[PDB]
Amino acid sequence: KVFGRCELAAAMKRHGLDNYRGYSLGNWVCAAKFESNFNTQATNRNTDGSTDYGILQINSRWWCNDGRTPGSRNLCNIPCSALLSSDITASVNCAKKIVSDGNGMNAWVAWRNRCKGTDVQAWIRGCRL
Repeated sequence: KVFGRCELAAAMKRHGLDNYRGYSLGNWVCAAKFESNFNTQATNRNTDGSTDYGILQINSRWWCNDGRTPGSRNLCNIPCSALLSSDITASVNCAKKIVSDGNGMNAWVAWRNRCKGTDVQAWIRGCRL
């Protein structure tokens, strides 16, 4: 499923991400934008041979099990394929574990390089939340 900007903002707000650990909603919407262009089905292979999955490109090196990433963990305790559902619940749950892991949203290189230090609240502008 490909979300609208405000459609994703509102689902992410419903699921508790607005200001989770101090990261306003616009941060999460900006991350989704540059990770997956709002597409729950997005997949991309990393150089180390892990793969990233879903709306927030959550990676199989640490967070989920894809059955093919040697020397990896599954700290979110889920199949990576669960991150590709039109229901964003598992993505959201697993991102709350990720963003509490000590590096915050810096865990997402794309947030660090694309969203960090920008006017991220522009990503929820005009949205009914």
